[PDB]
Amino acid sequence: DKENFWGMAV
Amino acid sequence: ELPGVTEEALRLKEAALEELAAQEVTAPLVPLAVSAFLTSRKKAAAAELADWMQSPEGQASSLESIGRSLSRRNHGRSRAVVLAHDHDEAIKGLRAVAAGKQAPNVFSVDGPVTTGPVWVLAGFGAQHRKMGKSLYLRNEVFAAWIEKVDALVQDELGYSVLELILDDAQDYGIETTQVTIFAIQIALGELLRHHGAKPAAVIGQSLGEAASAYFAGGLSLRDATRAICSRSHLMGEGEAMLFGEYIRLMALVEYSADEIREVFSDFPDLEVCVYAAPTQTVIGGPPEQVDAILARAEAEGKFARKFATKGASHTSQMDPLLGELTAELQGIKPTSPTCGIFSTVHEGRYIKPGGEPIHDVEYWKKGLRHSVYFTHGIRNAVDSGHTTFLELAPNPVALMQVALTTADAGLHDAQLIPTLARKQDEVSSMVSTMAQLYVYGHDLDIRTLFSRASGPQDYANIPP
Ligand SMILES: *C(=O)CCCCCCCCCCCCCCC
Repeated sequence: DKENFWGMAV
Repeated sequence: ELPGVTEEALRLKEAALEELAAQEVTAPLVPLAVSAFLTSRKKAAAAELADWMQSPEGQASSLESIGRSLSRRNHGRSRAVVLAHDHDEAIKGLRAVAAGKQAPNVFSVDGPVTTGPVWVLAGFGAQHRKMGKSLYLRNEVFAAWIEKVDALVQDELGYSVLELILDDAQDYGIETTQVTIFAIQIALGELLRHHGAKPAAVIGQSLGEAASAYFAGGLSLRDATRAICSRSHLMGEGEAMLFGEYIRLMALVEYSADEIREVFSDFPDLEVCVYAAPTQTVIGGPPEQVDAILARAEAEGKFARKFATKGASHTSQMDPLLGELTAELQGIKPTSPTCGIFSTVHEGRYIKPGGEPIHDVEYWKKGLRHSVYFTHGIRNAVDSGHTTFLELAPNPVALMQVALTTADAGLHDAQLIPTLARKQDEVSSMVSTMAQLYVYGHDLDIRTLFSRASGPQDYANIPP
């Protein structure tokens, strides 16, 4: 999981 | 009364401000709320606002003034927020809202989420050297709550947590990891509360349990600070004296409780520290057995990783500390919770707002000694309609565990809201967090994301 620059669990 | 901010903290503060004042200014992240009773009306407002933002008049108006005006609108059923640094981002964003299309800086929803948020207080393995520093320096409300915990911890333990936060040269240890995360957890929650947010329920994990008890109205700020201070110092001192045959490691391994039942019959001294996800467990025990389970995972294709500690929280090892923990906590006044609690200490069961106090001396002892039923608590939350999980943490490592449980439980579209993360601007992160909370319709006065206007220039002529 990569939680990105806007708070999103990608 | 309480100790002030130490002279050293002030010294480090002055120098940090010096450094900050000299970096190249980064343009702030501005939330743009767009709202209406129906989604089609929302999408057309979006499109309108975009058009106007493309016009010279719109191009002459600050993002902050567009935001403040947008924020003063009436906020209805169907919501969207575009998170932007500049006009172009903003327009690209609003187009997507209008086109019903997905984007990382966009959130858009047909109506409110029907149940309140679960606040996740974890911490275990989330610390990093600079945690909380930038938000401390840049946010007066956050700063204030950090300084209050700093004062109370100085009283409890005789050192300044704020010093650690401010000093790039210091890293964190068994003891200081815990009390510093705690300060940050307290200050984040209260920052959020300051902007209108409230938890519908809390769930704690290991060291986070003290913060969760405070936000659940289960203990006073002082008594919750006691709980975290008593435990972290006992634990640090105990683990510092550990060498060779007394050492016990902790590792995360990709086995379920059920696989672990079978696996453990090869490793008679392993114990479960944290049931993290349906498929992930933190185990503890002798290095040679920890090393052996790790290599058996590796050989089966499963993930595993060691934690940096000579001591195993959540095992029988912790037995010698319990005597002193008991004694250090005499006087703490457990209170009736003001919100729901999924207690991972008590096997993941739910305690109701208004319920019987749970946070007595023995709860702290049980929590330190025994397994943390995190995944079970999360499943219990999901099974009762909760879909929003917001993590208060320097880094959102538990939320990723939460995600594995929600999915396993069939909830494939939960609202998983982080706060701070390492290598992300901390002010931005909180804006993002509060924007998410707005979109899903949970409590959050979005007007408070803007300073009171000083003149007409602080508003924008956005379309009606
Ligand atoms: C949740 O409680 C653990 C978070 C804290 C991170 C550090 C790991 C704690 C382990 C300490 C145990 C050592 C005590 C030994 C007593 C003899």
